[PDB]
Amino acid sequence: ASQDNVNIPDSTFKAYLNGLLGQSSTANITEAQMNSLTYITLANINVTDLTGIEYAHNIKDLTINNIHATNYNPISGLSNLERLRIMGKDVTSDKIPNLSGLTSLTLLDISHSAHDDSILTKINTLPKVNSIDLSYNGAITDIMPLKTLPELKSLNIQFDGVHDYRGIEDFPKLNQLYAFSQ
Amino acid sequence: GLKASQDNVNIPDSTFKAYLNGLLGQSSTANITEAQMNSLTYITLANINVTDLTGIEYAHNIKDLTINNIHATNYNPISGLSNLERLRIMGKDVTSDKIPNLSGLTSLTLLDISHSAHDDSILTKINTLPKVNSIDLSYNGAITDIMPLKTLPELKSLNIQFDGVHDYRGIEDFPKLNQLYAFSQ
Repeated sequence: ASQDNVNIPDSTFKAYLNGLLGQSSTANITEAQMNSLTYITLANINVTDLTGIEYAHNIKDLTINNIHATNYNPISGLSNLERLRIMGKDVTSDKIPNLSGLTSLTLLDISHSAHDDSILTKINTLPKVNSIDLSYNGAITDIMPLKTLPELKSLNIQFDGVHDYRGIEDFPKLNQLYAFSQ
Repeated sequence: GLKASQDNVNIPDSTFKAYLNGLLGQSSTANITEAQMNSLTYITLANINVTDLTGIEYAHNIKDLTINNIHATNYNPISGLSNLERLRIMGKDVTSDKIPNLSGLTSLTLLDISHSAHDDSILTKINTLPKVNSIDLSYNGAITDIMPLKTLPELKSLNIQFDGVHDYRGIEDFPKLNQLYAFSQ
């Protein structure tokens, strides 16, 4: 199946990927080509559907800002990701899948979004995550479930809705906290 | 009582005495009575050289004491200002040995000792203030421990931005903390 073309129904996303591959914007892309990529960065471009990204088995960095995707479900199997950034005023917690499969992830940034407390049980089993940025999510009020993260050292909750700090003592490796009320 | 109110106050620092005389409408070197010190509501000493605050212990009615960059030898004379509500002392030379134990500041609701050179020795000097509800310890790189502050019964707001705190165990024991400002290196 390595030579099979990949369905990338979003033309803007497909144009971006073709650019990385030195191809014209509407050219077809094989599974092998997707497997050759190491980073994807989508910042302030309109990408509504990330279908196709599940074939990018080797990307180590995925950086997304204000792309207005319907959801981010196709990232759930990207087991080689090390650094994941997803931001956007329209990114509510339903849009992000459970991330337990991101077994290489060391950095998670989901700042400047519209997350609520439900995001915490999607991100609290990441085995290697070292830093989490949850800042500028005003509806996040309870970060106690993050105590289950074995390697978390840095946590940013600036400008969230957190006003109860009980539980932070249960974080095994936390040594850098960024906090700012209101 | 009535006699004592007319007694002159020893204020050996001439810069401080001149400042106080300004507030009182007197010439810069005029003598100042105990009653006159008790008539003050605010004292702000900013970017003037005041080595010694002796005399300030008579300012029983001041509600705010604001001190920035005065290079005092120490701040001992403030220790008994039990009616003081807001205290700010800042300066790059202000180490914790220069601030007296503040447990006698029974009315204090606001403490700001930011932008200074404090270390963990300050903690036992400020952790039993009975009414303090906000403390700003920011920009003191040598403050590394917040645990002793759990003994403050009314503390709601704590600012430790740009300190040296890397261990947050004990924060769960603060009875009223509901606003935290924190930022590492």
